[PDB]
Amino acid sequence: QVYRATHRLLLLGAGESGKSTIVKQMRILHVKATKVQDIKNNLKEAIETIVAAMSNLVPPVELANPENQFRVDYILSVMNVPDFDFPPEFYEHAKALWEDEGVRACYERSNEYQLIDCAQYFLDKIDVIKQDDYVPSDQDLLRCRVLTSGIFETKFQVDKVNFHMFDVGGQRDERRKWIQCFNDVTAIIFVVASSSYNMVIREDNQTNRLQEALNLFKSIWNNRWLRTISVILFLNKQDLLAEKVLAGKSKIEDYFPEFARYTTPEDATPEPGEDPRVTRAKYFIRDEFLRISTASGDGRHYCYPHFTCAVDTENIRRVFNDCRDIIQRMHLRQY
Amino acid sequence: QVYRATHRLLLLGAGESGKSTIVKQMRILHVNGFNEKATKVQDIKNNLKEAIETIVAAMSNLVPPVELANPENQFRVDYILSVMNVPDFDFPPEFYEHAKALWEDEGVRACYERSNEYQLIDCAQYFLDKIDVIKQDDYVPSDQDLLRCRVLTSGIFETKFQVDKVNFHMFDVGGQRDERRKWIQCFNDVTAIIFVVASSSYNMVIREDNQTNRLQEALNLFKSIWNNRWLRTISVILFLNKQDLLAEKVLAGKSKIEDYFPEFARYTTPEDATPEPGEDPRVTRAKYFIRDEFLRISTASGDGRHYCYPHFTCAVDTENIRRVFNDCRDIIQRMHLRQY
Ligand SMILES: Nc1nc2c(ncn2[C@@H]2O[C@H](COP(=O)(O)OP(=O)(O)OP(O)(O)=S)[C@@H](O)[C@H]2O)c(=O)[nH]1
Ligand SMILES: Nc1nc2c(ncn2[C@@H]2O[C@H](COP(=O)(O)OP(=O)(O)OP(O)(O)=S)[C@@H](O)[C@H]2O)c(=O)[nH]1
Ligand SMILES: [Mg+2]
Ligand SMILES: [Mg+2]
Repeated sequence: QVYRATHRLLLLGAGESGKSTIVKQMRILHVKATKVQDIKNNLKEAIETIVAAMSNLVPPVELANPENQFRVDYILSVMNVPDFDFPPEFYEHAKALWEDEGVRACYERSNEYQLIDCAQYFLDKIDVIKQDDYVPSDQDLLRCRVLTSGIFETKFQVDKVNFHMFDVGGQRDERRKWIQCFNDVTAIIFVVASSSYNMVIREDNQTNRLQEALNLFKSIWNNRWLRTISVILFLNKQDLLAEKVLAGKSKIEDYFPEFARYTTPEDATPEPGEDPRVTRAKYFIRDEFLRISTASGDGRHYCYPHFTCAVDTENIRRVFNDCRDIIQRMHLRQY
Repeated sequence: QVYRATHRLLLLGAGESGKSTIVKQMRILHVNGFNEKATKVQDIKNNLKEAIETIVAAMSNLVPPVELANPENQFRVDYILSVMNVPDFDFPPEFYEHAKALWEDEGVRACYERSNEYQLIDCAQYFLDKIDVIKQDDYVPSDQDLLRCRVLTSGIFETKFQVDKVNFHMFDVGGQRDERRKWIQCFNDVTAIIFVVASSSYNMVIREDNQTNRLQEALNLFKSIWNNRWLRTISVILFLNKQDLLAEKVLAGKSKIEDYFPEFARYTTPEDATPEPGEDPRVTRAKYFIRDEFLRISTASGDGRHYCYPHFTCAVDTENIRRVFNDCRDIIQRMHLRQY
C-alpha cells in the first residue's frame, strides 16, 4: 500500500556524471572521519595522476623548475601503497608541485588522461585539508568523489510528500543491476556531464564521453521496460562547460562536426549577461539529446531537460522544486 | 539606499489579462490577512449580476438570435432586463432565483457558448455555478472566489512582500488603453517586467473599440514595451496566462485558431516542447504557437541588453503561481546584480 503511494525516482547516467552529487544535495535539503579519509584520498589521487602523466603525454611536459624533481620522485614512490599515513612531507611536496608551471600545464591537458573532477578544487586547499582540526564543509563533501558499486536508496519527505530515490553505479560493470530498479518507477532522472565532450570513458579509453552518454540515453529511451516512463534530463556541469567554452582551447567542433552549422535556438533563454558562445554550446548539447528523445515514444512518455550544476545547492533546490509538480502528475498518470 | 537594494517588479499587460490576479497570489502566498470582507461580497454579487444580464441581453442581439429553451422562462428574462441599470440594487431573493433558473435553461447556455461575439467576463460560469452559495447571509468569500472576482484597475498600486528574507516591491497597473498613460511613473529603477497575456483570447475583441482582437492588442502592446526607450535594458518575464481556458477552448474546437491567426495553419510544434503528462497534442501546439508569436518580437531587437523569459500560467491556480514565481527568483536576483 505504502509502496504505490511513494514517489520513486531512479537516477541514471554514465560514470562521474553527477548522480551521487544529486543525492548529497537531497540529504542537505530534506534529511565524518571516514569522509576526511575520502577527501585526503581524492587529494592524493589528484597529484599522483598529474605528476604521473607528465612523462606519458605526447609531447611530454617537463617541470618549470628542475629543482622540483625530488618531489616528483617522492609522489611516485608513495604511489600505490597500503593505507598511506599522510605525513606532513606529503602536503608540502603536493603544494610545491601544484605551484610549478609545468605541473599546471599538465593539468591543462587533463582531457588526454583520466583525471578526477575535484582535482583543482582540492589542490587549491591543501593547507585547509592538512590541519589537525580540519572539519569538511558542505561543499567539500559535495566535491568528494567515491565511486558507486551497488544500489543506494535515499528516502526524504518534501512538503509532506514522500520520495524514494535510487542511485546506481554509472560505469558498465554496474549497468546490469539497473533492471533491479525498474519496478513502479515514477520518473527517471538522467544526468549528463556536459563538459566532457573532449574526454574519453575510463572503461576503454577510446569512446568519447559525451558520445557514451548519448548512446546510454538512447538505450534508456527505448528500453522495453521503460516505455511509459518519462525522463528528467539534467544537462549537468554547466559551470565546467562554460569555463571550457570560455577558455577556447579545446573546440566542440573537433569532437562534434555538426556543431559547425548549429545556430542558437530562437527560444533559448540565456542567463543575464551570459556569453553568446556559452548559450550556443549549452543548447547544442541539449539538442543532441532531444533528437533522440523525439524519435520515438508515441506520446507515451516525454523528456524534460534542465541546465544544472550538481555541486550548487541553490541550483539543485530550484530545479528540483520546479519538478515536484510534474512528478505528481506522472504518478497520477500511472493510476 | 534602501531604494536600490529591493527587487522592483512591474506588472504590465492588457486589460483583463491577469495582472491583479497574480498580485493576490503573492498576498495569499507571502502576506498576512484572510481578506473589506463586506466590500468584496458586493463585488462578487455585482460580478454575478453582470454575467447573467449580459448573457440574456445578448440573446436577441446575436446573429442569429438565440431563443429560450423553455418559453415559460420569459417572465424571468423580463425581470433581468428590467433591473439592468438600477444603481443601488438590493439583491432581493427573486434575483437569485431567476438567475438560477435561466442559467439552467438550455437556450441561455447556448448564448453563453457564443460569448466571443460579445463582451462577457471571465468569472461568469464560476459564480453562476454557485448562485446558491453566494446568496446566504453568512456568505464569506473563499480565496478562489476572491481570485475569480473582477474589478477594473484605475491607477498604480504597490504590493510589498518577502521570500527568504528578500524584499519584493511589485507594481500593478491598469491595462486598458485609458490607463497606459500612467505607466511611465513606475519605470524608475525597475528590476524586471512581468508581462501577462491572456492566451485564450485568440477569438475575442477588446472592449475599447469592439473591433481589435485581444491577442493582437496584447502583441502590439508587447512590441511597444519591448522597444520602449526607457526600458532598453529591462528584461521581461512573460506570463502566458489563462492556460486552463486555452485548453478548454481548443479541446472544444468550436472556434479554430487559424480563423484569427492564419499562420497557425503552417506552424509546427517545436522539437523542444515539453507537454504536461497526457496533454492533447492540439493543446501543446496551440500554446507554443502563442508563446512563439511573442518570441518573434523579442528576438527582433535588444542586442543582448535584455531577454525574454516565457512561462505558461494559470493565475487563479495558487500552486501554479507559487511554483512559477519561485522558479523565477534566481534570475530576478541575477537581473539585479547585472544592474550593478
Ligand atoms: N564542477 C562540477 N563538479 C561536479 C558537478 N557534478 C558533479 N561534480 C563532481 O564530479 C564528480 C562526479 O560526480 P559523482 O556524483 O561522483 O558521479 P556519479 O555519476 O555518481 O559516478 P558513478 O557512481 O556512476 S562512478 C564529483 O567529484 C563531483 O563533486 C558539477 O555540476 N560541477
Ligand atoms: N480561469 C482563469 N481566469 C483567470 C485567469 N487569470 C485571470 N483570470 C480572470 O480574468 C479576470 C481579470 O483578472 P485581472 O487579473 O483583474 O485582469 P487585469 O490584468 O488586472 O486587468 P486590468 O486591471 O488591466 S483591467 C478575472 O475574472 C480573473 O479571475 C486564469 O489563468 N484562468
Ligand atoms: Mg554514484
Ligand atoms: Mg489590475
